[PDB]
Amino acid sequence: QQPGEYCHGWVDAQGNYHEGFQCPEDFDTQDATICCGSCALRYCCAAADARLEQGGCTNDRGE
Repeated sequence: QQPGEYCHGWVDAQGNYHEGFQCPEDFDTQDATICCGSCALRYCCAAADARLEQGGCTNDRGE
């Protein structure tokens, strides 16, 4: 069973840092294995069409 994605920590458009987290989070549904959303608002979800390609985000420490 493949592990869920990780939402890396980021800073939002209001300048606030959000810590990263492994998907699904403890009180997420078990199918919420994808880091979804936008670079400024990342969250675990189950829908491939909502996946965030985090490698392209600029507002995190990642390559």
